[PDB]
Amino acid sequence: LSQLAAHSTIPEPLLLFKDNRTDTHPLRGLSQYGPYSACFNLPGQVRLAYLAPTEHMRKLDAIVRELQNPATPKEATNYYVEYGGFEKVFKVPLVMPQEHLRCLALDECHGVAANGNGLALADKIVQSMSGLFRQKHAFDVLLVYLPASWKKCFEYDGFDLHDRIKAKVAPLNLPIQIINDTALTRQCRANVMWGVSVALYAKAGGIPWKLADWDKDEAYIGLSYAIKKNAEGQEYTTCCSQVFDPDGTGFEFVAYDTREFITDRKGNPYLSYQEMQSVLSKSLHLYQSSHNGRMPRKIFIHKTTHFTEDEIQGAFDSFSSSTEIELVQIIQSTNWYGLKVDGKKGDKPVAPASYPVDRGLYQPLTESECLLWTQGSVMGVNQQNPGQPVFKEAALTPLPNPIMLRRFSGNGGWHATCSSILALTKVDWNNNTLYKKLPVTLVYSQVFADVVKQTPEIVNEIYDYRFFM
Amino acid sequence: MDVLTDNEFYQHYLQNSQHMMWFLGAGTSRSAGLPTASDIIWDLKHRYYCINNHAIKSKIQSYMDSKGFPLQWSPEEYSFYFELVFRDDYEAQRKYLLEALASRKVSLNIGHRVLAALLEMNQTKVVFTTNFDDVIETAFSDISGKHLSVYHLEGSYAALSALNTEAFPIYAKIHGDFRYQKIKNLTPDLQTNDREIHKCFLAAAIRFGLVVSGYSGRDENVMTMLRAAIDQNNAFPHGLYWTVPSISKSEPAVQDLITYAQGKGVRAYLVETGTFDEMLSKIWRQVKDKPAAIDAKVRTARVCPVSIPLPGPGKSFPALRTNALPVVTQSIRCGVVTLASPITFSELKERISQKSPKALLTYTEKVLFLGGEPEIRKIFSNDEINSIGQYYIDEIAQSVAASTFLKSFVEEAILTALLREKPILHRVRHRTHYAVIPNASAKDDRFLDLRKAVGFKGDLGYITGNVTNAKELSWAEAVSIRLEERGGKLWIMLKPEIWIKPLDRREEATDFIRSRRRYRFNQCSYQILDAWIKILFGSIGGGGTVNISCFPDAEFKAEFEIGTRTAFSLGVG
RNA sequence: AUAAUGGUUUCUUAGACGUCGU
DNA sequence: ACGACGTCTAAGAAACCATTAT
Ligand SMILES: NC(=O)c1ccc[n+]([C@@H]2O[C@H](COP(=O)([O-])OP(=O)(O)OC[C@H]3O[C@@H](n4cnc5c(N)ncnc54)[C@H](O)[C@@H]3O)[C@@H](O)[C@H]2O)c1
Repeated sequence: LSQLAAHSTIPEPLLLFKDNRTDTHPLRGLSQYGPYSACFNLPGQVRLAYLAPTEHMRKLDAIVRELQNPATPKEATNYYVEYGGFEKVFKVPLVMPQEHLRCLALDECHGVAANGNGLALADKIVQSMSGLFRQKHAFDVLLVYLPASWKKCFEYDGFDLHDRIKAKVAPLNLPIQIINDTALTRQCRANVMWGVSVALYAKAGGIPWKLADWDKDEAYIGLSYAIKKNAEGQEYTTCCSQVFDPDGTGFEFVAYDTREFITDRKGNPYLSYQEMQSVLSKSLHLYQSSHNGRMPRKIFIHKTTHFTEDEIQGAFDSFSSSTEIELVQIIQSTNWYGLKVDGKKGDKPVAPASYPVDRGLYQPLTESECLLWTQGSVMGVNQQNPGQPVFKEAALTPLPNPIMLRRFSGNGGWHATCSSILALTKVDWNNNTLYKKLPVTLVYSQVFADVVKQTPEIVNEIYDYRFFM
Repeated sequence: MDVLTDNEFYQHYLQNSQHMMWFLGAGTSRSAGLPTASDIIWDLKHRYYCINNHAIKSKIQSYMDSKGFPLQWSPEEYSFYFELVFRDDYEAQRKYLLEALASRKVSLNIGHRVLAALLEMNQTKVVFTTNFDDVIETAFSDISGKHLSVYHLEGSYAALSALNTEAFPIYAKIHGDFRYQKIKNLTPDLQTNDREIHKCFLAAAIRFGLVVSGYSGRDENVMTMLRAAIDQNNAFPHGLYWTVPSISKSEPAVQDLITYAQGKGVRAYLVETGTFDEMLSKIWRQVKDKPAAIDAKVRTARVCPVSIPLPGPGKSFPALRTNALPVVTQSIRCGVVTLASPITFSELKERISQKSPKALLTYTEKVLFLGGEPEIRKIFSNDEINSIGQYYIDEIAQSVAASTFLKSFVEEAILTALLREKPILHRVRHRTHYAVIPNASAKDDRFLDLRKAVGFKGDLGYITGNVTNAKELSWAEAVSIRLEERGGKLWIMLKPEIWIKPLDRREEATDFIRSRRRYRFNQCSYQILDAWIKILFGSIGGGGTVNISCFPDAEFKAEFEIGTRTAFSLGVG
């Protein structure tokens, strides 16, 4: 026949805010209740400093003046709520820079604008930013403006200016927010305000929200790769890993380099038994060191490629003999898309539904394969209409697309896997929309790999969350 | 400055491993589930502060710093915080320390099993430690089936004699500086037993070489014993190796001990091998004469293949309609042309492109074809061919899943059968197949429903035309057809699309395509898919199946029984 | 790079078969 | 056994355009 067993829907995850109030809408929850960190006052204040040319300094200042005043959404008004100002949503004042926190690079900016400089631009920028190396207790986050002329240096077949600046700034322990010409445009101010205020609060040291279903004994790890493309006849590959909690914080990650990087120059994104074992052992060590030596009872590992013979055994030989391990591969491209059909209502026969399939639907296909949506109709978050769904990608695709899960290990059911992935989708503080296509584990592994790729040396160290977000 | 490398402390242990002693610590047990000293320190400090979040570590640490507590990571916090939290309550202290270091998780890891295995065979003789748990004993008992000889402060009086009678393996649990109370307040001559056990360590270290893993230097009696052992002549003839997870947090006390050992003259290095499990696994990799039984217990065996049973049909009605059509056919007959000399796929493709045959061909261990004998006799001269037979393909699902060439061959046989005897076009782009609508014949009734699906507000639409800002381009409505094997079944995936006439000139009509498909929401897409399915398979939705034939008037044809109803599912309960 | 992710063009990787020579 | 290059399919990273939620 053509009956595809039976599908199930994962209910939309709830988020946790100040005083343990729950809401599925992040911006609405932040507006009504406030950030999660406000309960114990984790960030005392958010102090900013500027780093941009004077002829482009004023406009940067302008954006700060826009971050402490209300705004109204002109686009996507079905989801976005009214912005109330920084000391109305996050309960913490946004402190302007003083006279000594207005650094400049005047003679060094327009020259590289008129030139096509690469690495020297980045190291000169970092040197200019090094003048305040002592008085680092004067601000929390820096706002840096790369002009529309620096676009030529921005990147050319390889080297990336933003990635390399972030890489050189991470050891200096200071978060950075880069403002381009796009943030000062788009005719929808509320979008930019909601996207920058949350990022600044997170980079200051706060936790804007959290997952409500946090009372489980689980942990989550992600693995992703990136092509290095050195100017030669070869092609390097780099990988990274992270650890997350059921509440979804995961503030650290291990930046380990696969084996001896002297005469290896790996050509495919597949770790050997020893390399996978080393990475997972170091990840477990970091998780234990961050949680007072507590070992999770169950581990989820997500990867973009399949698990080879060596990788599964290396994963099983990194944890205890009584910890349940579930290895999942996530495939972004699929031949299925699926449509929603409403049932027979009052004097109304079955017919195709107006809005698309629900977000948390999952369909079993094979004894080891499943289709998860993570994209589609969402109920209860519409602002104007009270009972109309919201499809967030309506301006790009008429219909949502699912993902595939291959589940190389484990013995449990699909519900736990799909619930964990759907919950992990909703905790990206760099993203100002409702959710993402992929869980935060894969996203963060990809971004960490992209940053680590642009580095001449090994860098076997453990870095921080906010330094790359 | 004399610090060995990770790889340099792997050939030395490979060469001489019998003259090696170990001094374990709390960190080596951390991966077994038992928290180390620092984890208890943060617990007691948080308990003094009164499931609580670990995100307020910095504030409580600063409040500690304000009062004037000794220091962070200083070798004084253990006893101080234990006394502060538990006052003089000895029984409560024992109850606490017996609950967080109990056989709770006490689950073995790879390093503990490797160490137990190395204790089984005569590779490592004596192992010292400061722990008072049963991780090593449990691992040894599991791997061997026997019981280890453990000497501790419960009437051993045999360690030094054991070294002389060579009663290996010898596991000596030592009290240290803080096990349940301080070492000072043990009146009943228990300090003399500790002194005897320590005195055994001097003779133990005279002959062997030391490898210290998972130790931080917290204790004072342990450090005094190590210094006294160093003071002995030619102590540690094979050298001393202190392995740490990272040099950046390398315990200035440990650094001072290494400096002293170097100054007095000792092959002492501060080695960095990462974690305990990592180092033990890497050591286990280069081991000779491994018994078959031991290797099964040490490394985790093959894990069973994953199998999650599929649920049954559902009953809720917010239904889900997919785009995949089932294929019921599972047995077809093709042709085989035995050749005098073997050829390659590239040569076959070139010969196919030479003269256009009314047949399909592919190359495996034998060349397979579908069509007519005169066609292949045109593509292949009579001199080279010897005999022409048949090749059965049973259970096409498994053959397609296993072999890749058969996938493409059956896909092309199916699409040739589908598009045969119909006005629909046939186009290929990046190996994907399309069913574009002809511009000349895009007015008859067979496409009328499709027009109704692409209109607006009930008005009719256009299924062919020309791009707006282009006086040479043209566009039509198409659909991509793929064949996918999943779960042992064959599906045909259909996806509506828009085709641009000059294939190399498709980037000049991207905006037109995006504008054309912008409001093609759930209902419009449903109607478009229904119209396309009706166009391709003739019979409207609800029909059971239709048989399609490829090369019907040929010796080696292809009959298929594709199903018209698309796969769907209902909700549980 | 406030963001979301859809297209287009190239580039690889993995697996599976084949021929030759070694 | 095993080194070269062909063939096929499946899947993804890089880099550049585009528009903003019935
Ligand atoms: N399992 C036990 O018996 C236990 C438990 C807690 C405390 N203690 C007490 O602690 C006291 C001092 O012992 P200690 O110096 O070992 O305490 P410690 O906590 O200071 O030792 C930790 C050291 O091991 C390292 N380490 C941590 N995790 C590791 C890993 N996964 N692999 C390898 N190394 C790792 C750490 O960096 C550190 O140098 C003992 O007297 C002992 O009585 C014992």
